[PDB]
Amino acid sequence: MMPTPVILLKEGTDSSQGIPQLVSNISACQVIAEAVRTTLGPRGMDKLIVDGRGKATISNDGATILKLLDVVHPAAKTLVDIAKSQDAEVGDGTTSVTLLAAEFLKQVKPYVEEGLHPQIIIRAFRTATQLAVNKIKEIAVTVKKADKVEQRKLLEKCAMTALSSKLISQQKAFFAKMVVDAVMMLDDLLQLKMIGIKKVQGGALEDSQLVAGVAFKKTFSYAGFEMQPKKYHNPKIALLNVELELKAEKDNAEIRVHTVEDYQAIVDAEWNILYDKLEKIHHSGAKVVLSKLPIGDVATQYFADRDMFCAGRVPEEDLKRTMMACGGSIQTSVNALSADVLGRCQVFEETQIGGERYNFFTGCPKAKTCTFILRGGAEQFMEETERSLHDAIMIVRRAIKNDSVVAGGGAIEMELSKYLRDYSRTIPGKQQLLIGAYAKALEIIPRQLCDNAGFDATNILNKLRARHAQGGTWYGVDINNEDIADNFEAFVWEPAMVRINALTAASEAACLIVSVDETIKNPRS
Amino acid sequence: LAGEGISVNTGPKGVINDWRRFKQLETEQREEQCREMERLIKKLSMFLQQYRKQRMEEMRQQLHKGPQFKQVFEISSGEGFLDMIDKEQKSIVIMVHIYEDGIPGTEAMNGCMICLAAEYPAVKFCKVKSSVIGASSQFTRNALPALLIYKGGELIGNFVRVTDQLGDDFFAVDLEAFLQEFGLLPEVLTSVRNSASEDSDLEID
Amino acid sequence: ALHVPKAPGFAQMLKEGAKHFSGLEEAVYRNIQACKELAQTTRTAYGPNGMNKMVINHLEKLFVTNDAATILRELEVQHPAAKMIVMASHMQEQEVGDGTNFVLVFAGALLELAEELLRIGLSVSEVIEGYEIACRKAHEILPNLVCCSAKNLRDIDEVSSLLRTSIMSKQYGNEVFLAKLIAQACVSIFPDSGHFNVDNIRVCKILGSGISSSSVLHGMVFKKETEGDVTSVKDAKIAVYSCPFDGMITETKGTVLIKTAEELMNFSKGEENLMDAQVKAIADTGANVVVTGGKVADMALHYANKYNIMLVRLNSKWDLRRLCKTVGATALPRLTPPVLEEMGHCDSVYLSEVGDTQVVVFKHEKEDGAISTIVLRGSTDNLMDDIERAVDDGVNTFKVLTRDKRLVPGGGATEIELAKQITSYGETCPGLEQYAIKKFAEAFEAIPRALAENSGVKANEVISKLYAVHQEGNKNVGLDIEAEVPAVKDMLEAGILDTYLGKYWAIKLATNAAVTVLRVDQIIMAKPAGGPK
Amino acid sequence: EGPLSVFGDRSTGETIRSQNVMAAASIANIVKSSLGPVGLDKMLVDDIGDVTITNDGATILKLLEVEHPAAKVLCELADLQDKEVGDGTTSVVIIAAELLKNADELVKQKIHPTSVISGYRLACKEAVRYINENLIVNTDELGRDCLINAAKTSMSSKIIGINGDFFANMVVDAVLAIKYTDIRGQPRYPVNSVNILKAHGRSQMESMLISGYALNCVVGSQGMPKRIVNAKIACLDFSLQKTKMKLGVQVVITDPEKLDQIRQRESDITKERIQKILATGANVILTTGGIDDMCLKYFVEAGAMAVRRVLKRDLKRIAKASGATILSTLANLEGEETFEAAMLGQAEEVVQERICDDELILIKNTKARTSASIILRGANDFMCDEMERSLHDALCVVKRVLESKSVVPGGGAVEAALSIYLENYATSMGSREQLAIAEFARSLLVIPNTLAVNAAQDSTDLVAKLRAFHNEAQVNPERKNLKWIGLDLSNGKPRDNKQAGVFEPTIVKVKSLKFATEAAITILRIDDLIKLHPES
Amino acid sequence: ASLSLAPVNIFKAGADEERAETARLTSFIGAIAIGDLVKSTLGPKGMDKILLSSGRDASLMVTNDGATILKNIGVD
Ligand SMILES: Nc1ncnc2c1ncn2[C@@H]1O[C@H](COP(=O)(O)OP(=O)(O)O)[C@@H](O)[C@H]1O
Ligand SMILES: Nc1ncnc2c1ncn2[C@@H]1O[C@H](COP(=O)(O)OP(=O)(O)O)[C@@H](O)[C@H]1O
Ligand SMILES: Nc1ncnc2c1ncn2[C@@H]1O[C@H](COP(=O)(O)OP(=O)(O)O)[C@@H](O)[C@H]1O
Ligand SMILES: [Mg+2]
Ligand SMILES: [Mg+2]
Ligand SMILES: [Mg+2]
Repeated sequence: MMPTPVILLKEGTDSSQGIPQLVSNISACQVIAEAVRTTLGPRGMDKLIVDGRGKATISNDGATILKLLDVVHPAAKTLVDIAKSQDAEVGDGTTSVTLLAAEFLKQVKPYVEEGLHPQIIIRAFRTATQLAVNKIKEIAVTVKKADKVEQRKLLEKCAMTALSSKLISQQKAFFAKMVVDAVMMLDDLLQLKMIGIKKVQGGALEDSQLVAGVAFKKTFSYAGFEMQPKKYHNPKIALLNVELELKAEKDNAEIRVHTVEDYQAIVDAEWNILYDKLEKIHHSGAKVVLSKLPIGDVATQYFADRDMFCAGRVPEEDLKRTMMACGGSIQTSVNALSADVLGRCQVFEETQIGGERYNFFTGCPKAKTCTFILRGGAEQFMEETERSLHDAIMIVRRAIKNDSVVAGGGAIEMELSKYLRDYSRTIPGKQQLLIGAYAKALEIIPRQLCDNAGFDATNILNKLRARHAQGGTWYGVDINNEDIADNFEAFVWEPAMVRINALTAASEAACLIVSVDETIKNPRS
Repeated sequence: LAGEGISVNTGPKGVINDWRRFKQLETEQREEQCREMERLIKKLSMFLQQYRKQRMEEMRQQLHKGPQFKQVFEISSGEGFLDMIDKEQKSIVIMVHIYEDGIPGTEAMNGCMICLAAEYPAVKFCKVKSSVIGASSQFTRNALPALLIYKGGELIGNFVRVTDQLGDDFFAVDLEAFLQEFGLLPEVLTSVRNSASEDSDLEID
Repeated sequence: ALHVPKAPGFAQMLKEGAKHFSGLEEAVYRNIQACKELAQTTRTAYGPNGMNKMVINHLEKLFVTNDAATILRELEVQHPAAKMIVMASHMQEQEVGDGTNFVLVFAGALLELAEELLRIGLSVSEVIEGYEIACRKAHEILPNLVCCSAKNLRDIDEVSSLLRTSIMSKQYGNEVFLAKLIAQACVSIFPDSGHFNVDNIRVCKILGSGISSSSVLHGMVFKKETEGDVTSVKDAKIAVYSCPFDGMITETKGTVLIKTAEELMNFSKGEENLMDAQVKAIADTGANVVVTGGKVADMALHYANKYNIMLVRLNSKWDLRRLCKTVGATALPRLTPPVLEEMGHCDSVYLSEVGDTQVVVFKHEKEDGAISTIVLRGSTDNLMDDIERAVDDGVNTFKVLTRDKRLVPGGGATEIELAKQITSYGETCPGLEQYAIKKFAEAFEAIPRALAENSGVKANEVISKLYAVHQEGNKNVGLDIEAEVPAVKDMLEAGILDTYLGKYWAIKLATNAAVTVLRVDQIIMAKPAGGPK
Repeated sequence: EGPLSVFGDRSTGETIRSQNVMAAASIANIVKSSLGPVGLDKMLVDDIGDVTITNDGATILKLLEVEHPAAKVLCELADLQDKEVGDGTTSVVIIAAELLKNADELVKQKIHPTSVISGYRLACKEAVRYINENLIVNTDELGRDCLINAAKTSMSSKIIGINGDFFANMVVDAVLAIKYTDIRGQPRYPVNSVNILKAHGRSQMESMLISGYALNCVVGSQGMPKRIVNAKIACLDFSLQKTKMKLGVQVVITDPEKLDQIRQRESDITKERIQKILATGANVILTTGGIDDMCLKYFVEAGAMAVRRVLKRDLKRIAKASGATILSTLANLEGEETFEAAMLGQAEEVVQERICDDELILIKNTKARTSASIILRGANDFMCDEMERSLHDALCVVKRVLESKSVVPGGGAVEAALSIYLENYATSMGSREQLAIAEFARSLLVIPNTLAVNAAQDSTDLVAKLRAFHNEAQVNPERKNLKWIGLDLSNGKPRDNKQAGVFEPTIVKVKSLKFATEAAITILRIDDLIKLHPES
Repeated sequence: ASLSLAPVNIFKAGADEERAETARLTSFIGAIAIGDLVKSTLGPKGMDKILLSSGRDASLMVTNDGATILKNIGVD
């Protein structure tokens, strides 16, 4: 570097070019993969991350762990991005995508180090990924009978498989059944916001319940609330968006009077406006009144005197959930409270749950929603339970969309690796090495399962390879029995789109990282 | 190792003379630190536009006063700064200028202050050195232009590093307009003087 | 006798931080070296085998790409000569849309050879004159090198084949799919009227499914949600309002004056009834979708839900105008019901969910309209940004083809033919300008040389083969990428073609930038001081 | 820190293994660019302006500052290879680093390090046996051409590679000159007896091979002659000065008349010694000690050349070559003090020659033994130092070839043949030792890969072609002549290296393999590091 | 094991902890100190105390009441 009197770029600009920076990128990707390596499979563990402010998060989800890692390496951020992409599109396999991308890069690192042109590697990756995706679509098992109960078993098995890596895996059947019921409750769009998830401190996991309706915490009861009855056997619910209290008519409203009679008339007029709104609500026939805006103490006492129920400041999501469960309409005005705009539920009750008061709307027969109430001994316990349930819910939604499954536990990738090796044995040889490297890299997941479980990875991998060579598509790792087994007959089922998206994202990340030859870091402003 | 309830008892009242002697100097320092942080760390550690009226403003500023140009007052010590900031009526605005000789852009703003003081008798333009105030090295190295404002003992302006928004060869009208953008500047020639008991006059009575 | 004082005169009067470079070797050679360095930095991203560069700006934003203009934009250059060359490249991008790397490489080669000529004994004036004469000769020669023309722009296959080359340098592995996508999007736009608007093509980046899932939509996609509870319409009758969906208010000051109890008791009821009447009047025109540019009042949303009206709230005015263009509605300034002509009609409006993003889709079943949207899927934000940049390059290529249909052979064939013809011309002309003309011709070799270097083969063998073939008579022959040894093939048969207008503008801009750099003799640099932006 | 309570860091498990592998890979990558004829030299700035330009791996690793213990292990391995063989330093460093990297790759797959170590030992033993049994070439079939080709092969990758046609001839002649026989009839070649002198000036083609010895010294006095046509050399290990009585002897004068006599004797003793030395006809006097001015005057008057402050090794070599006897003192077995003419070395000529503004002594054509010296000319001092290092490498290679008459084809042929043979052989040893030996065989392929990479050529295709050729050689009995197929970096095609005259001593490959295997075993055995804090 | 005498530290900066003997010692010393301070002002012949405030106002208080003595002291 000869010092020019005036330099081209700013002082402090950094530039790494050539093979060394590509090898550095591969090593950084390996480092990122190692940070989520042990959170895979039924024997996977959890990672605890403490941020700067002292709050700690405990998670088995790969996407969450990668998000909480403030990764600044430009090539390493690609793995985080593909994990986020897998979480967004599918919801499960966020660890598999990172492991697969890092393994692709690790396998092709020796060829990069010896001067192979990266375009050849990129083309080989594209061809191998296309072949693998087509093979997955070809060999995926689907049941085209449209049977309800068969679909129930399919969804339950998929949810159980998705749940058998978390802290709640010991209660996988209970939560899998709850998730399947919750997802089937949704009508056609399967909105996540139609599945409420409430966490109440204290209580075992087995005490968690799914309510066929809506439940939410008590919202700042005013004076006279304790006089209101807390159970109704056929209530009509008035879903309202109205502020029921004494207040100024409007912000820019002024009153000008010059007589004491007019003063008294104005005061009585304000009181009459409030009482007219309350009387309209009462004569609508409703027994339970929910409002988005605050409900004042005067309205609370008015409803108590009529043996009614009131709840102000109910959150927007809770009102929407109540509208879908009971079947009303959020009314911004009370002038037309007809019968068809009032929600109806079989039973409404307020009960103590773990040191908190919750309002329960149960018995709705045509509800299009539900609510999860999760119990546990710690806040992060509940957060990780919610994350696991979200993974299961996403899997069940995808299985509703498309009922095509492949056996998990590495069986699908063992079959894919065998097929790719067989294909690579029939090409001139420059691409043969790279496709063979792809096939070998496809073996990372079963090896990682065996390593996490503490087996001998080499022996299990040899057994699986020989078994797949002599026949048997769905033979994978059996964690409990220390050996291999038919994962399809073991009901280790995952949707095909999970692995399809995993392979596509890993290949895209590997091709993008390989294609970079130079990185430039401008000085921070 | 006992007697945690020490109860010093008679000790203090026989030594509070020296304790208060130390505390007087401690408080004299403490007011100095309290007053010297109000600009530090917070922002220290970090064709009508042609304005044809500014030219005639400059020419009329050139003919400001006859007697003398006068020089901006220089603070010699921190105690002097303290007792001229604390003194004086709170109804008048006092602005203080910090500089170190050698950096560019100091003489220009000093001349701007001189011109404004000439054309604003109410203002009490004053300047201080960065070394006499004993500020942080970051202030001495990257915050040379500092125009502190004291209106009633509190800031209504904390302009630091005004070089970017003023340039390096700005004139009096530029600084005047920039300060008037935020409303900092409040809105005849006798022979020499007129001022000369209270008994005025009477007639016969 | 231990110091050298500053020479009396300008040296002493120069400011403290200022810098003054004067003379040939102190200014011209240093500018040439700086431009050489810039061209060298950007060179390795030229051609289909170009390698992406991860560029991080001063805001920690990550740009990975091989687009030369983007790399130059995110590289905060400091040298004034390189700054002027970057301005030339940006002007080339603005005028055409592709060819920035060609501009940079040609300018760098021209300045290199200009330095060589200045060293062997030529002067700046004669070098500049020779460069200008050679540029005129090249601009005269270029129209004769045109091989074929577009000859059809409404055919999907023809435009896809034409646009394949432009989006083949970027995203080399998978260019046919993107070619078909951009071809469909552009053919939907570009009506019987000859004018084509690049802005009419919209790109939506949705994460999750890899670019093989990308598709084109004849309409508009907004990453928003619906205010109301209606989430699907089958025969939409959009009425677009540029005013917030609320009762309009005075503009000086609105004060509600109450003097009797009856007015206080009736004010809210009257306002509610008025707004209900307004919404009912809007709905009576058959409208079932209402798009507003402002806020939505709670009572307004209530009465819209009561009458089953879909609500979409677009914050930006550009989105509102684009929706008006693509649906055919008129942005009403008041809340009055829309007349029949101002009513907008879209064949289907619904709320969907792509990946995990909620979107509102204005979908036409016809293969026409005023705006077409390309929905981009992917697994990384940077990857989708690169696909978007390739989309803009393809759209700009389509625009150029609409402006000028002539095409020239790519793959270094045109540059080699130009170099050969200009070298032949320079032999005839006597005088000192022949050296500059020959150097200008030789500077065209930097394009096939860069292509061969990026492809991984020896550039000298490729250039020798190209000269041999062009001496034979075949003027449509360039280097073959799909080869492990230096080889050449016909470019017209392979369809590797690039726009004549783009090459013409790139040559003109590169020559102008090189000449302008050469003209400067003295440099007076001010103190950098501050001014971050 | 925790319950262990030690004042320092601690790394356990895969962390320390990866750290050691990273350090070894860093050491390898430092020198990977200076391997093969297409390699390039390096510049080492000594942080104080001193510049060294070199291609030798041992010199590079010696001059660098190294902190990690594994990197120090590889540097010491390079130094050991340089001391014990003299060639293949870069090769042994690269091979050891690659072996360690592949062994760690195996270990990370839950293969126990003991299995990998046993497999490495078996692979090294089998590789040595295969090399000694199949890949060796007897040099008796080639004569002097084999020596010339081995020297030329050592010349490549060095600053004197292109001039190998002439430098190899010089090296072979110099090594053959210093050949001497000893007990048990083994002809041993004492390299480092060839004095190499550096003096910048004319081109490399003006380098002189002296048929004698070359001193870096001048005559003591300007009045002395600077050329003797018949040299009678006397070698002295003592100094010729005014004699000073020892510490235990003190001069006490009580009668003043004795003082002048004592003072006269104090120098007459040395005068008598010099007269005794010169009376035997000695023409050239070399001494390790200083010479006083009066003694220089005696030698000037006698018309004899006297050289002072001669280095001990140079004096020993001159005495050995010319037949002189080193005399630390003049004292016979009869208690007297005499110098015999029978202990005078004889040379045909001693000349004070001038080389680039500097002057030096040339002792030409010593009798009763032949000795050789080399004077190197270059553009400047840096180039001359590089010439000296490359020349020493070539001399060591020629010595190894002459002592052990077996050579092996160069250009990565040995590595590819070993890789093929060991990959085939690993199928019949153990279960995980199979993997260890296979990884050893794959690691051996790092040499031709680096050679091809240094030439900016297709390493993959070239290595694949080499492997195909060697597999065909090993599988087809009638194609055993393909074992010599190596790499031709000029054209990037496989080439018969035995025909091309690309040779290396077999000891180079054998010692490189053994040393690299042992270093990899040493590093691989570690799984925990405790780094105690310094006492400050 | 104990919180304080454990290889792993479980407290913030400045948080302390006293086990059985140390906590008992601290409590007993504090109580005995208070009792010894308040006494000697007990009974007909008890004496008074001077409560010299260390604040800016420097309040002076001469008292015999035990509660006033105990409330007007800095107790840790
Ligand atoms: N019961 C099981 N037996 C064997 N393998 C399993 C079992 N359940 C899940 N797996 C495998 O573990 C892998 C990781 O799944 P998991 O850790 O739940 O989520 P992620 O895929 O996001 O890491 C999956 O690829 C699946 O094939
Ligand atoms: N398949 C191909 N084979 C050979 N050359 C090609 C091929 N595709 C494109 N090119 C050449 O690459 C050049 C485009 O370079 P590019 O990276 O697009 O620079 P820019 O973006 O500045 O236009 C064209 O001049 C064309 O001749
Ligand atoms: N003329 C040649 N042709 C092909 N290969 C050669 C030639 N000369 C040397 N080599 C090979 O190059 C390799 C590198 O040698 P070099 O690095 O110079 O020796 P050292 O390792 O002692 O520094 C040697 O192993 C040798 O086999
Ligand atoms: Mg999972
Ligand atoms: Mg382009
Ligand atoms: Mg060597």
